[PDB]
Amino acid sequence: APKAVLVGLPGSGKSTIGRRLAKALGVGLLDTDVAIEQRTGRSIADIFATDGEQEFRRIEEDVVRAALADHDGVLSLGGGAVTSPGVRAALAGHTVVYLEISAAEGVRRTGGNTVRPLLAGPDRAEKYRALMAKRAPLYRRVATMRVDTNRRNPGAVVRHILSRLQVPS
Ligand SMILES: Nc1ncnc2c1ncn2[C@@H]1O[C@H](COP(=O)(O)OP(=O)(O)O)[C@@H](O)[C@H]1O
Ligand SMILES: O=C(O)C1=C[C@]2(O)C=CCO[C@H](C1)[C@@H]2O
Repeated sequence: APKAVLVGLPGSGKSTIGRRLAKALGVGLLDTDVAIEQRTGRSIADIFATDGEQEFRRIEEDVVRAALADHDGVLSLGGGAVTSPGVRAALAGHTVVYLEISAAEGVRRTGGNTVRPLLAGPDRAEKYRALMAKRAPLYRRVATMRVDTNRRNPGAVVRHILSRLQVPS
C-alpha cells in the first residue's frame, strides 16, 4: 500500500517530485515504467514499436496492480496508465497525487532526446495538448489530491504535498 501514488503527464515531475517525496517520507521510489523494463527485459520503446500500445497497456496494468499490492513507498505511474480502466479501479482506496502541469511547460520540460512513442515531433506540442484533453479528466477522477507543479520549484511542491498528506480534507 503505497504512502502515495503520483500521476501526471510526462514532464509533470513524477521522478523529480517522487524522489524528493520518497526521501522525505523515508521510503523507496518505484516507477512503473522502470518496473515494466525490469519485468520484461525490454525497453519501453521496443514494446510499443514491436508489440503495439494495446499490449504495452496490458503489461503496464499488471505491473501497476503488482506495485499497488507490494510497494510501501512512493509509486509513480507512467503517463498513460490511467487510460486503462482496470488501473483506475485498482487505484481506488489509494492516496493519489495528480501533478498538474500546463502544456507549454510540459512541452518545454519534455524537449530533450528522451524516446517517447506517444510524444514525438513534428507537432509535439499539439500531441501533448491532445494527451492533456484526453487524460486530465482521468487524472482528476482518480486523484485524491491535485498539485500545480507549474511554477513551483520542486521542494515547495513536495512541502505542499507533505502538509496536505498530514491534514484532513
Ligand atoms: N517543479 C519543477 N520545476 C522545474 N522543473 C521541474 C520540476 N519538476 C520536474 N522538473 C524538470 O522537468 C523535467 C521532467 O522531469 P520528470 O520529473 O521526469 O517528469 P516526469 O517524470 O513526470 O516525466 C526534468 O528535467 C526536471 O528537472
Ligand atoms: O504518456 C504515455 O502514454 C507514456 C509516458 C511514459 O511514462 C513516458 C515515456 C515513454 O512512453 C510511455 C507512455 C511511458 O509510460
